[PDB]
Order: sequence, then structure tokens, then C-alpha cells
Amino acid sequence: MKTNFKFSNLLGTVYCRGNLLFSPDGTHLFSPVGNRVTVFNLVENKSYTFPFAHRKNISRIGLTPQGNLLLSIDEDGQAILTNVPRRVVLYHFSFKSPVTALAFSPSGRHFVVGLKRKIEVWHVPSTPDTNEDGDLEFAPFVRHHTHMQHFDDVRHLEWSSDSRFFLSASKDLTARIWSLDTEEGFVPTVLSGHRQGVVGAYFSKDQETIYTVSKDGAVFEWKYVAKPGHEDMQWRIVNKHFFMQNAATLRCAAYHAESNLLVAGFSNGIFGLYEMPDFNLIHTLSISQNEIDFVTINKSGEWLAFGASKLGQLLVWEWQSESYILKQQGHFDAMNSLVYSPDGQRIVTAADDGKIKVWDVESGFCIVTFTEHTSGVTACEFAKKGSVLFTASLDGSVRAWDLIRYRNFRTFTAPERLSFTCMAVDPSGEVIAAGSIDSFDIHIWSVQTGQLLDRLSGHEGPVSSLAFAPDGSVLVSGSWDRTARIWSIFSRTQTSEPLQLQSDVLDVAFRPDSKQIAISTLDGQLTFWSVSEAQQVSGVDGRRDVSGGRRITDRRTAANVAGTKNFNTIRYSMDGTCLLAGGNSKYICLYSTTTMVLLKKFTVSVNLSLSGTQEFLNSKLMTEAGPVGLLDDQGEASDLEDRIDRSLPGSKRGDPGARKKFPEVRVSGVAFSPTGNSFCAASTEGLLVYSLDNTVQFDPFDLNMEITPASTLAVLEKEKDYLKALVMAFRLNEAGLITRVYQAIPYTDIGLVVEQFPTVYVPRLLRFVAAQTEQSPHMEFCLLWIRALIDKHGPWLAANRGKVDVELRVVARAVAKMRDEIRRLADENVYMVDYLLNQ
Amino acid sequence: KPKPPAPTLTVVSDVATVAMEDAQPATAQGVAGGETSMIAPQEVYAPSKDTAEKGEVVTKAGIPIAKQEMSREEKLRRRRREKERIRKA
Amino acid sequence: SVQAVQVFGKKKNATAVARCVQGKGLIKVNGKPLKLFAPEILRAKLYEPILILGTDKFADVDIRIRVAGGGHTSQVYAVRQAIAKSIVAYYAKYVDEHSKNLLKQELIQFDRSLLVADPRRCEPKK
Amino acid sequence: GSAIFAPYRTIGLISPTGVPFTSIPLGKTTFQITTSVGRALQTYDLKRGLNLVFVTRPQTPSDITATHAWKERVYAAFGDPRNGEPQGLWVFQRGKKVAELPLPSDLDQPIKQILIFGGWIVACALTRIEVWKAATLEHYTTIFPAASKKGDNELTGGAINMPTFLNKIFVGRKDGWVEIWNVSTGKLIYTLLPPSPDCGAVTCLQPTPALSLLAIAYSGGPLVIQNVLTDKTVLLLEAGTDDAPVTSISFRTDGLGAGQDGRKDGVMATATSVSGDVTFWDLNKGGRIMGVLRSAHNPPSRHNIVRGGISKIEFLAGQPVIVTSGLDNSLKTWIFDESPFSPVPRILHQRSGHAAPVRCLHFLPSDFDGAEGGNKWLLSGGKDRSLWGWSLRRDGQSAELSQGAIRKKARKMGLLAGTTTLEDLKAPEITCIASSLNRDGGMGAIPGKQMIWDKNAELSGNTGWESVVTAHKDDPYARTWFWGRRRAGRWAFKTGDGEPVSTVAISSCGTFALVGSTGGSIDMFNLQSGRHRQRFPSRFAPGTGRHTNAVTGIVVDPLNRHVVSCSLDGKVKFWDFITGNLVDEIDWAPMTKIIGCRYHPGNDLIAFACDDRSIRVVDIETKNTIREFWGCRGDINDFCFSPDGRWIVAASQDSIIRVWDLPTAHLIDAFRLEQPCTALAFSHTGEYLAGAMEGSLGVQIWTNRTLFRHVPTRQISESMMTLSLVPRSRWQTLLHIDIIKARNKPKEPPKAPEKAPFFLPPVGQNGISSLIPQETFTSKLLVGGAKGDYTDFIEHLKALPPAAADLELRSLSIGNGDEATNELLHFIRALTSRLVARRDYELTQAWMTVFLRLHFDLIMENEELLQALGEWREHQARERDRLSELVGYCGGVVSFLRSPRT
Amino acid sequence: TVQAATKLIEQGHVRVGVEEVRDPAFLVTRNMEDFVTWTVGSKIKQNIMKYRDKLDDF
Repeated sequence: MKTNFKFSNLLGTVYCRGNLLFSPDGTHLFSPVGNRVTVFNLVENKSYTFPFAHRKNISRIGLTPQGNLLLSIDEDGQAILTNVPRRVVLYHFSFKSPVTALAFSPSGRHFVVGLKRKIEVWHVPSTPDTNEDGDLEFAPFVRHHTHMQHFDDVRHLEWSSDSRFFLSASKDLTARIWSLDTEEGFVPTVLSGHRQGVVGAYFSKDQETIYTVSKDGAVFEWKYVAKPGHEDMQWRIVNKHFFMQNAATLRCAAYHAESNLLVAGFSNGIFGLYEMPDFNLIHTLSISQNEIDFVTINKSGEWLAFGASKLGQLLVWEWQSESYILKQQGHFDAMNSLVYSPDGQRIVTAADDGKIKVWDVESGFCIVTFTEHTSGVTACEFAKKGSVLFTASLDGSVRAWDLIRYRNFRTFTAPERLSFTCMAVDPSGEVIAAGSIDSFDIHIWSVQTGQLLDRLSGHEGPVSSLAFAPDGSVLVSGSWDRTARIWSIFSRTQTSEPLQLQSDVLDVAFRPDSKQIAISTLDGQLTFWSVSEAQQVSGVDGRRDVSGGRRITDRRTAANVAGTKNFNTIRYSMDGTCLLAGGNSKYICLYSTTTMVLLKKFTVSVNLSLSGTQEFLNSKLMTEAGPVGLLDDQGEASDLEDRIDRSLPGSKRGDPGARKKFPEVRVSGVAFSPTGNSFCAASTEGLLVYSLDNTVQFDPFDLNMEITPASTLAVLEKEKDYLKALVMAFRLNEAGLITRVYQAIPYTDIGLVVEQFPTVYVPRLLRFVAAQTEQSPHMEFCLLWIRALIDKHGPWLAANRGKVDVELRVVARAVAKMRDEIRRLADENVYMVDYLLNQ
Repeated sequence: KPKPPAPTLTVVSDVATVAMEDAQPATAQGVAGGETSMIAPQEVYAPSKDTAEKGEVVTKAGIPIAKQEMSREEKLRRRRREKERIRKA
Repeated sequence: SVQAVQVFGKKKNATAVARCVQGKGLIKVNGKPLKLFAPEILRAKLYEPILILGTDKFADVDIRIRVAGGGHTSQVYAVRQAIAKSIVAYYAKYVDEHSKNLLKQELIQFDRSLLVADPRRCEPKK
Repeated sequence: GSAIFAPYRTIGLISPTGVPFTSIPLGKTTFQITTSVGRALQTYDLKRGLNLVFVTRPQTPSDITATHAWKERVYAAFGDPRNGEPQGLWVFQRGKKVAELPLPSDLDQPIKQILIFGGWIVACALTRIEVWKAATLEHYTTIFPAASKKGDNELTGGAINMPTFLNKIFVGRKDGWVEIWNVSTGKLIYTLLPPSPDCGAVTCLQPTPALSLLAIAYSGGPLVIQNVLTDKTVLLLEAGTDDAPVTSISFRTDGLGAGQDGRKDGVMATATSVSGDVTFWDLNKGGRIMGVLRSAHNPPSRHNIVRGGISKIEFLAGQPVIVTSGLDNSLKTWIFDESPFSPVPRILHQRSGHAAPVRCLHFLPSDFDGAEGGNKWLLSGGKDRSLWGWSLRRDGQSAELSQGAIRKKARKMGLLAGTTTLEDLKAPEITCIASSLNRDGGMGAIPGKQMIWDKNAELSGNTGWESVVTAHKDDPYARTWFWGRRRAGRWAFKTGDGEPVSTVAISSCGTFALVGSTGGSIDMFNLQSGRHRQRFPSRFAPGTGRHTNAVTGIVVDPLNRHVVSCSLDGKVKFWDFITGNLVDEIDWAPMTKIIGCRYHPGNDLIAFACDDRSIRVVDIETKNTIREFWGCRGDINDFCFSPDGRWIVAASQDSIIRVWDLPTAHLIDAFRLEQPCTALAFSHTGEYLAGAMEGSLGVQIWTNRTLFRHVPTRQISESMMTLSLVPRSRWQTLLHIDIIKARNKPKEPPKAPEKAPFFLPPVGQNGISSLIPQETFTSKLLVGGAKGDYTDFIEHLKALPPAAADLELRSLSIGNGDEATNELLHFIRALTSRLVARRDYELTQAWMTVFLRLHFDLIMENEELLQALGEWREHQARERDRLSELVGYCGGVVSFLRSPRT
Repeated sequence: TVQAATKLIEQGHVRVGVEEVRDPAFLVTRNMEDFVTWTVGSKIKQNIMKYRDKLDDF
């Protein structure tokens, strides 16, 4: 296969620290996930991720009111603005201070930004998307004004409706009113009188009343009325009223001015929304146990979006219907393992939070969170059938869920109490093997019986990796006795052939055509063994290829750090030609299993807020008291629940205290996609899905000189030789041209074209018609294509079965979509109509 | 060492699996998925002796047969099979 | 300052130390040459790593082996393991890792027991 | 212009021109140093290193010939109108043009210097001074000096102000006269004559820190310092040779630094334009010399290609540092030490660039997916024998890959005083470079200090060896370079043939460096141990495939399977890697003579540039040429691929750059340059193309406009049951909208108050949601039933939210009892029309499912629409028999073929 | 001594099980006291093997 992997969407986390945004249409939700920004399309269930990546976590998101330009601010103020229709990175520009407020003007020409005390209003740069004859300038941002008439952190900035004034809400307890240019009857007045600093100052619709919401839970109205001695008027205060959330301080409020309603989210997680100018409590409820960090409102006004930072906890709330639109949760611990579903539409990941959840690859949302484990969940696995999921965990139980009814029909335990750390399951789905670190025996239960079949034994150490062979005949265990075992269980003799290695076994993986196995040791080397004649046929010494390190709290050079020089997990391709290998390090290696070379190396994260993402830390961050990202700075926090350190001394694997400042980078699980053309990896930032880039890269198959798109359309339209045109298009390998000729040939000549089509281009054609069935609205046409293809090349595919397994799998799931989506409805409709017609 | 296993029971309803799904704008299942009622037909109704009629018995097959229509030979054989189960226990 | 690599080799109870240094091309076992130390038919077991790897790899090194224990067969297998592992470890430390990987690939493609000693444990059919 | 590449910035260029810099003190801690690109200005900060603060936009239409830096604004005068070019004077602030000056109409002269003081800005052109008033930026008058001879009118030197002198400029003439001019009333007020009138032309003049003392520097050699109101000479110094006239002078306003102890004031630095050494004078006793800082920049030679000279000296205000800027693309600042007495200073800041045009360019390969990307590091080999690593992100983190202690060697030789030169102390000029950072070890590549170019491997394997291999001009060795350490590598590989190197390449894995001589021999070296591994051919018939002519363009497959090596005379040979034998040749021998090749990994395509002015693109797997391009009217100077593979860009010697679409096999754009391009390099992601021109020192970065805005350019030049498009999510939750809202309700209800607000304020567009598209669905359906076509009602119902669709499907009714007034019969007939037309099968079935689900009672009790249900059942039964047989056949046969052995 | 042990596990020679441990406060339970040992490429491990004269350089 072609190993040209770009970065497709991030997944597995839905929100991290930062600002939330809606589209001006109201459908897309822009949320920051570490150092990237996902877009969740909510009208059609979709999601994507912008191709940029900041060096630190996102601080702010802003969006131009036309909709097109997004401006994302990292920590330390590095800004990237990008075009949202054509998802491309446009400008990089560094505000030199940490941005703590940001707001674009509703006219669209300006944007104001609050760096800690400063307030800079900038022009919005002219872009190649908007000008006809235009290009990228060098320094596109032109500063308009700077205001340092201020004394503490600028916590909020809100423009007017006519975009001539704006309000800056502060941490020095005073909101101020500023102008864009010098107006006639205006002085830049201050609005003093609070108790704990303003959260937000907002205008009204007709800009007379301006409201200020402060941190203690009080919202005050401000009007331009005369002083009580009566030209002479003053911005003074007409009434004040208080949210009576008892033992909490409000963290974020928003105000929809067209519909006049104010929402406020508090420290105890219970938000409340109020029809403001008379202050009637519309309602209030508790969305989160921890707190609420960022609230935004729809432009229409009918949706609210809340984000809690300590967990994932992103949720949109439709308030008049009183129901969630989405309530999504990312993992707040280390993602221990993951597996794709055998269809390939959804992946399921298991973290040390205790929960497992099933994410959908499109639309990026978790669809079910199984929460029966009472401790951290280790390896999860599927069967061949794909309906049953088996999950092991440290609470001692291998549970067994059925995904058509969503309930664990089995739970398995060992009689003496163990804590399972690895597991495998027979592809028939009838035998589960699992192994732990406490005892060195390896347990086997039956799924259809429920009781313990056996304790296999012969290991002189804890068994680290288990793998059942995909045909179903051989278990392979790998353990810290520097050994692996070919267990043959299902035969009448139960036998064990040892493979003696050089160090502790860390990972075991099979080839799909089961004759080969790759086992990854603790030296950092991969050894490719054969399973029939148990001899090592191949080997890679891969320490240097994965060694990228130097965490904080690491007094070795990144070249001398041992521990990030091994492969904790390895997976073959669905082709079987390329391993993918990932350990406790920044790099993912993609090896070839025949030619034994590293085809491509990837970097999981650019994010410098994680700990081990650059192998040469700079000496600017080393003070005389250790590094600068190591001093405990909890005491400089305004909130007590942020100041309290409920951490346990020496707890590597999770504690609920979980200081978690600068977490390490480690790839704890990798998996290829069963439909091919993608893999994904569970990092600490999220769940990165890499995929092949075929539409942005010219790559012909075996091309001649007289074969152009013009010549292909010429022999299509003039000559009308459909087989020649289709073979020329598949030879050029341009998907638009292939789609054009594929739709252009007629449905009676499909059979002639397929009968005279070549068998070297048969699997590419099968993959193309599978994609066209799953995407295009030409369903009967693509099904006639599939029918003619399998009826003509029937014995060839059944004779091969290994060279074409992924093509048959994607054709099978395309017709599974068409079998479950339309024909159940057609049959149910015709039976209901027959009954109602028969009275 | 984790904990001794203590029995915990979970009450599932007869709602569809899209009531166990998480909150999102639309389901991830198709149109065929979403009618699976989260408890099997064996839990909706299972024919047994505790839910049989007065005159009838239910067999191991789940079929109501009455004691009046049952012959003497089948009565003797059913008595022998129940006595065989009692001897096994 | 000197380039020197000490590698062990193992069989039932026959053990072999092989010290490989920068030299002119000699191989000595117990102070006597490699063409002398064996039974007359097992010298083809001794010359196996040299004939796999070619003589150009052994042109630069000087290997000195001591053996103790075992019988004639176990000592011959220990000598050939010490030879193969010794030249692979020298090419690991003092020339390129690509040459180390090429030597390891050729030796593993011939016989894995030239590099990894597999002991015979007792586990019959339980 | 072009249709693809838009100009961005000339990078690698800090001070290439004769225009001197200008320094302005910011506050008490910073100095802004503003130099001239040639079409823009760069302002650097001095406290922050010399990192670039501002560069000036837009690019001025002619070359900038004068500059000055007032309070914030930078004034820049451009254009010599004596040869064609338009002229002007522009006021920039923060790198953007904020004002323009109105030049007079009868100004046909270049404009030599600008001088701002009082409220007046004053421009000395050549024989003429134009003076504006600065508070209003308006023209005031024009000073015309007069002469009797033609030559003596020329205003060389310039004009300067004395500090406490009200409204007076001091101009120097081509004759020895310094004329004082009152610029308010435009009146010549005094003239002061040269002493010993053999010294002819005033070369410069500078005010001392003493009051009313001016330092005039004549072309005959003397520096005088004179009271300009007493007209009496304070000091006279023979400061220059008659061939080397003193050109720039500057005084130390610190208050110390002279008198052989360092605690006495009165130091003056001076420089001539023909030398590269500055000279320091202690003015105390008679004005003795105290030190000469030798070779502060390159000394200019009329015979050599390397530029040189010193454009300006400036002591900063009240500080020991001296900022000097030379013509050899370099800006240095030196500092006098305090506690030991240093008569000559020591260097503290320096930025530099190429002192010659750039010969070759190479964007560095991408750090695998890291923050570098493909588009940060450019690698430029210049004609001044230096290899620079430019950074497009920040212009201060670019630094020369050092070849050793070259300046220490040139000072321990006699190369700084006055034999060869400092450029000749380096490796020869770089022909080509090839690099791969798969084994670049960063800063700690090989710890400790290593030898350079020599002509221990456990530590090399742990950390990392060399990254760049470099073929030089006429040397038999192909040198190697550490990239991450920014220094020269420890190896230098001879060809084997003894002839000079012609091409060089590196393997994709970063291990093997392949050199190819100009005699034919191709050798492969291991870069970790630096050892000769494989020779091509080793020693078709095995052993004989050797080239007969030079070897230009070898490149290795990324799988380490084949190396494809291209001869000058004729043929292209694919060799096996591990064997070293010839596998397959292709011979274009009697008609072409190939001058280069480029390779695209991830595409398996090779592009050869031949001597018939053509580019032949060959697939390396099928070994036949697939695309030939005939566009050039000169020799191809440099050509490159696109990272998509979709274009190939070629810059020929005719100074036209041509872009070819490779799938369409066509031209796209061909833009004409002002100077022929010498080197091209595209970045490893798609934004930047970089061209090194001929004559210009420092490369030109073009952006890629197609990544941002779509360009429609393809101009060949010379000079059946279908589904709908409706989202699956939308109709699949229309079919299921009861349980989806039941799961979307929260577990606990919201705590609404007892006094609940009745009549909540209206959200959404006019009381309803904002997703319903604005302009009576029953009116739509009934007028569509009055007409024949229901397409309006169907295209209205398609674009609805699912809640509103369930609402408009629940709100149908029988009504009056006629066939033309009921909505149920017309809805059934509309779905029947869609089943006949075969348009939206999935939506028709979903709509009918929920329709029968919530209207079965009326359609069971009524008989006026059971005929419509019968017709719907006829069409539905036909279509579902056909489609169910189809999808069941494909599903069952595919499930059989996936596993046929049970 | 405990001082030398804290120095060695700050320099990072000690793994517990399969993961290297840089924190000198990691509480070793009774069944992980059977799995604390040196790291992979340890100079301390080479020192022990060089003392015992079993320094295998492979």
C-alpha cells in the first residue's frame, strides 16, 4: 500500500482549556482541544480539525462576524488566523503578552484584545479570500490604539452593536467604556463600585443600559441619569441584584442583548439563566460537578454552550425546550487502549478514568460510555463478529458487553483476586485469555459457559501481551521472563513452544495472514518470528528511531534517557506489509515488514505544554531553582479549590488529586483502520487519526505519454470507448476524472466494461465503487457496478482472499449501509401499507 | 489485590438503546438500529411453571400441554424425569 | 583508548569468553589456532560464522577465545556462538549500525543459535 | 505579473547597498538601527540582539537612495530620475507608509541625504536642497548653491546642522567650500574655505560634541576641526591618503576613552570607503592615533567577486558601542572594554549575509511532523564560499554553518591586516547540496569537539551523525556538514576517479552519501563511520556499466532498493543498491545530453532536464518516460517539483520562469523576471518558492496563491433509483424523533422557580427557530396538488429541521371533505410522484414510515385515499422487489466470497 | 545508602517493572519489590557485570 499519511482529524477529546464559539449561522461549534480547534457541525453530524497546531494550549478563539476568518491565540500570545471555508493557515502573529481577552467588532473591521493590563484595538487584516487581486502581506496587522488606563487583568471585552464603543471588564473591580475614534459627547469614563472584580460588562440593545456582572455574584445596571442634585449627568447605577448561589463565585457570564437574557455559570457547576431587565429567574441547573469555565450563547439566542476545563465536559443546552443538544465528555485520565470496530465506522477507547466510550469517527462524538468498571480500564478488544466487546481492568474483572443491547452479559474474575493488565480473545468469540502482573499464570474463560476453563502456566514472570491468532488456532503470550509462548490450546494436545528472547517482552502482534508474528522487546528491538516453524525471520533494532525525549524532571540528555527507547505497542497493517510502532515517546514509527526499513516517522504533538515533545530544552527556562516549569505556583491562585493540593506523594498511576502539570507524551495504543487508508493513536493530548492523502497529491499508476484528462474526455465523448476511458482514468488516478467517466458510462454497458476490465485494476475499482456507494447518491448505479464486478471476477477474489480482503471489507460495509438503511424501511412500509389496505 | 466480588444488580428498562446512548443531536445508529428494546424476548416473556395456567403444565420445550390430555404413559415418564432431576440434585 | 569487546558464549556446561580487538586477522582458542582446536569433523561447525559473513569482516579483528566445561560438541557450539556474537558486538561498537544490522540479519537468516543461546528447559506435555 | 507566485520578501539581506544606516535612540535602553534592503527598510533593535523589528511595506517602485529616522517615522527617499526611474520620498511608521512628501516638479536629480531638525526636513539632492516643513509636511523653498565652474557646484559630502545653531545647514561642495545656509530665509550667510587648498573636495563633515566645532574631511586627505563662528582651525590631521579619502567620521560622546589610561575623553573613529578598517584618534594632545581596527568588514577589491567596504560608522549616543555597516551585507556593533584599556574594540553583535550572489538553494526536509515543518529552514550556498542556513520564521535565528575557526585562522595569518583572502580560506563555492535529517542529532550530535573534513560509533549511534552532503565547485572531495550543530562535518569523501565532484546525494535513511564525479565514477560512503561501502559498478554483464562522461543527478529510492544515476552524455542507469550492479539503462544518447534531475519521493517520478531545452518526466517503477515538456528558450538554470507533484517549475537562462501542470501536461504560467534566476527551491510544504537571482545577493521568496485563493488558470500559452443530497443525520433523526429527545432531556429537571416567568422573551427569527428557511406548508402542498408538479413542496420539505418536519407532517388534515382540500391524499400522491420519477428513495421511505405511523387511523377509516395507497403500493412493490433483489444479491455473494470455507 | 539511592534514581537508573522511575517518592509495594531493578542501558549495570566478570557487550 501507499504509506503517505498526513494528519486527519483529532478525536477522543471534545474540549480543553479555552474559549467556546458558535458559527454566525448557529450550527458549527468551534471548540479548542489542546492546541487545535475542532469544528463540530451539528446540523449534519460531522466534525473536522483545522490543520494548524499551536506550540502551547489555546487561550482564545475569535471569529470574524462574516464567518470566514478564525483567530486562535495560544498561551504566550502566539496567534494564528486561518480561513474556515478553505481550511488553510493564513497568518502567524505574536502578541507578546498572554492574551486574556479578545473580541472582534461586529462591523468586522477591528478586533480588540486585552493583554494583561493593556488594551490594543487592531485592524483586521485584508485577506486573499476577500480581495480579487491580492496576496499575503508581510506584517498584515496594523495597530489602531493602545490603552493602559487600567490597573489589573482585563477579563472581558465586549463591543457595541454599532461597533463604535466597547466595554472592558477588569480584575481591578472597574469596567470602563472606550471608543474607537474620538466622539463628540464622550469622555472615556470608568464604572467603579464592586467587591470582587467584574466578570463581564455588556451593552444593551439600544445602548443606554449597560450591565456589569462581577465575580461575587452581583449584576448591576448602569444608566446615564442625572446626579441627585437635579448637561450634568453621570454614568450611575440604578439598581443592583444578586445571584444567590450560596457558596460559589460565578466564573463566566454571557448576555444576549437582542433577546435580553443573561446566563451565568458558577463555581459549583450550577448555571442559571435570567430574563435580565426585570431579573426573573428563567431556570437554573447543575451541568457539572466541578465548575463551569466558559459560557457562550447562540447568535439566534436559542442555544447555550458551556465548557468545564477540569474534565472534558462540553455541553450545548437548548433552554426553552429544556434539553441538551449535546453533552460530551473526553477522557480526563490516560487513554490506556483502543480498538476499531471491525466495520471501521466507530472506535472504542478505554482509559484510566474507569470509563470506556465508543467514539464515532465521523462527527467525533462519543455514542455510549460504559461505566461499570470501578478502577482503571486496561486493554479492550473485539471479536471477528464485531458485536461483542471484551474489556479487562484493574478491578479484577474481564467484562463482556453486547453492543446491540448495551449491557455486560458476562463478567469474569479469577478465584484468587488478580488485577488484569492485558487480554486477548479468540476470533470465534468463545474463549477469553487474560494476564496480570500479580500472578504469572494466564487465565482462560469461556464466553458461552462463563466459568474458568484453565490457568495456563509455564511463564517465569508476569505476562505482558496476549494475542489470539486471527484464524483462531494459536494463543501467543509474551512475558518479562524474556520469553514468549506459542500456546496451542484448541488441539487435543495442549502444547507450549517457547521463544527465548533477549529482554522483557512488551508487545505481541500478528500478521493478518497469520503465518508471521512481531514481538517487541525492552531493548527497543522488533523481532519478526514465524509461527509454523518457530524461527525468527526478521529484525529491527529500533532504539534510535523512537528515542525522542528529555522531559522536565529528567537529568539525562534525551539521547541517554532509557525508558523512551522501546515500542510499547505494535500493530500490523490490514495489508500486512507495514508495522506501526509506538512507545512512551514522541515518535510513531511505521516499519516495513519485508524490506525492514522505516518508511515514515511521525510526531504526535507539537504541543509544548506537554512535557516530552522536544529533545533539546532551552536554557532560558532554567533558573537557579530548577526549571521554570517546575516551581509550585498553586499559591498564586484566587480560588481556594485551585489552591488546595490534595495530591498523594509518589503516585505515578492515577490519583484523584492529580496535579498533572506538564503531563508526559506517550502513545499508549495504536490501531490501523479495517477499511484501510487510516490509523489512529491514543496520545495524551487526544486520539489522533492519521489518514492517506490521495486528493491533494498527483500519483499515477503506470502512465503513458498520450494520457491526459483532455485525452480521456476526448475518447469518452467523441470515440465512446468506455473501457478505454475508464482504464485511462484509473491509470491517471485523479478522483474527479474517475468520477466523471464512471458516472458518464451507461448502465447497460456496465456489463461489457466489467467483462473486459483488467484484473490489475479490479481491486482499485472495487474500492472506488465501495466509496461511491458510501458517499454518492447514485445507489442503484453503484450496486449494478458491484453486482457486475463480483459476478464476473467471482472466482478470482475467492481464490485470492488475502490480497483483496480490505476491498471486500469496504464493499461489504457499503452494502451493509444500503442493507440496513433503505430496505428495512421499504419492507416495513410495504407490510404496513398491505395491512392498512387490508383493514 | 482488587476487592472481594460482592453482588451488585442493575435494573435495565425496556427503552431502546438510544436511551442508553449519550446526548448528541442525532443517533449514531441507522434507522434499523433504535428499535432494539434492551431486554431480550426471554426477559419480556419466558414460559415457565410459575406463570403457567392451572390445568396445564409447560414442558422443557416451552409448550403448554394439559394434564387431562396427557396419557398415562407420558405422565409416568414425566414423573420419572422429575424424579431423575430430584435424584441428581 | 584501545578498541576491545568481550563477549560470552554458552551451551550445556561449556562457556567461552571471546575478546575481540583491533588486529591483523587471527583467531586463537586456548592459545592454539582455530584450525587446530576441534574434533576433525566439527571444524565445519566452527567455520560457520566466518563463511556466512565472509572473510572481509574478519580481516580487521583479532579474537581470543577461552573455553571451559562441557564436552567436545558443547565446546564447539560455544566457540561458534562466541565468534558470531563477538564480531557482531565489535561491529556494533566500533563501525556503523548498518553494518551491525547487516551482520545480524545474515546470522539470524542462517541460524539463530549463533546469537541467542536457547537452553533446554524441562516442559514435556502438561 | 504572475498567476501563481506573488512576491513576499527578499530574505537573507541586511545591508547590501551603499545607503548608510540610521540609528535612533529609543528611551534609555534601546536603539533602532534602520538599514535599506533596496526596496524597503529594516529596523532592528540593539538591546534585543539585532532581531528584526520592522520591515517596510509596500515595496517602493525604485531603489531607495536616502534614509533618515526621526521620532518614530522613517523617511525614505527613492528614485534616480536620470535613468528612467520614478522618484519620491515616503514617510513610514511601524513598517507601513503613513505619508508622502510632495517633491517639486522640476526635480530631475537623485536625492542623496535627508536631515530633520527644528521643524524642517532638508534633502540634499546633488546640486540642490529641497526643504519641507515637518509639522505640516509642506514644501517651503529650495536652496540653490551657485558656482562659476561646472564641477564646483556639486554638493558632495552633504549638509549637517550644528546643535545650538538656529536654522542653519552646513553644506559641503565639490570645491573645498563649506557654506552655511540660513534655511528660514534661504540665505547664504557664510562660507568657510579649505586650509591648504590642494585638498579639493569635501568628502564629509560631522559636528563634534564640543559646541560650534565641525569636523570637515577633505578629499585631499586632511580632517580639520574648526570653530564655525570664529572660522579658526582647532585641529588639523592628515587622516587620509590622496587615494584613500576619509569618508565617514564619528565622535564618542561618552566622556572617556582616550589618553592611554581610558579616563580621558576625545575619541573619533573614521573610515574610508576603499578600505575595510576603522581608525580611532585620541584628540587630546595634538590628535594622535590610538588604534586601527583592521578588516572590520571585507576590504573592497575591484578584481574580486566578493563585495566590500564600509558604508557607515556611528558611535551611539553616550555609549561605548560603535555600530558599523559595510557593503558586504553585514552589520556589526563593537564595544570598548572598561577595566582593561582596549584601544581597538571587541565585537559584540553581528548580523551578516552572503557577500556575493547565491549559487544554490535547498529547502531542508521536514522535521517529521514537528514545529519546523518543511518551510522553516532554507539552506543557501553562496558564491562567497559560505553555506548559510536561513530561517523564514524569524530572521535572527539564521546563522552560517561554520567551517571552523576561520576568523581566528585569518587573524593568526596576516589575512586581516593585508597571500590569499578570507574567502579563499574556506571550501570552494558550492555546486549542490543534499540533506536528510533522519539522523540529525540536534545540538548534541557528536559531543565534544571533532575534526573538520578529515580526508567511535556507539556514541554516534546513540546521538546522531552528519546530515548535509555538499558538492563544491572544482574540488575532488564532497564535503559533509552537521546540520543541528551548525558546523562542518568530520568527513570529506574523495570521488575515487580523482576528478572533481559533479553531483552528490544522500539516502532517505540518512546513512549513505553517494558522490558522483565528473569523470564517471559513483561512490557510496557510510556517514556514521565515514567509510567507502559500495562503488557503482562493483568489481547485462555484471561489473561493466560505468559512465563515460560526467554524472549529474544521482538519486536513491527511499526503500534503498535502486539508485538511479544520470550521465551527462546520454543515458540514465538504474543500479541495484546492495549488489552494486547495473539493472536497467535507458539511452537517449544520440539526441540529448542531460544536465540535471529531480526526484519526487511519494510519487516515484523523476524529472530530467536535458540540453535540448526540455524536461522529461519518467516513472521509475515502469522505467518509461511519461511527460516531456518543451518550453525553454535558454538553458535550464534550475527546476523543481511541487510537493503534490502536480507542477514542475523551471527557471531558464532567458529570465522567464515557467510552471507546467504535470497531470494535464500543459503550461500554467510563465512570468518574466528582471534578472535571470540562478537557483530555485520549493518548500516541502506548498507555500514558499525561493529564487536566487543573478546579481542580487540574497534570495527572493514567492508565496503560492493557489493555496489561499483558487485560480482558474489552465491557459495553455506561448508568450435508476437515486437517493438525495439531504443529510443522513437529518432524515434519520426525523424517523426517530421521540427517543432522541427523550435521551436529550436531562436526568434531573431544571429547578424552575415557583413564580415562573410566563411569556419568555422571543428567541429565534420571529418566534420560531433560525434554521427554518424563510420565504404555509399546507398552502405549498395544495397549490402543488392543484398543479401537477409536487417538486416545490418536496424541495420545501427536504430543507427542514426534523422537529419542524415532524410538526408539518403531524399537522396534516382532511378538512372540508373534498378531494382538493385534504392534505393526506396529496401527500400520498406526492410520494407516489416521487416513486414514479425515481428521485428520493430514502427520504420517500422515511416520510412514508412516519406518515403511516402517525396517521394510520384516518387512512384506515377513510376510503378516498386507499386508492392512492394502492397506487403507492404498486410502485413501491415493483421498486422494492428490484432493489431488494439487487442489494441482497450483492450482500450475500460478498459475504460468501469473504469466507467460502465452512 | 539511601542518599546514593536517591542520587541514582534521580539520574534515572532504576525502573520498577517495565517503566523507568524518576520520582524518588514512588511507594514500592510488597509485590513490586520483586520487580524493581536497573534500567536497560545502565552504566551501573555495566559496573556490576564488569565486577562479576560477565560483561557481555552484546
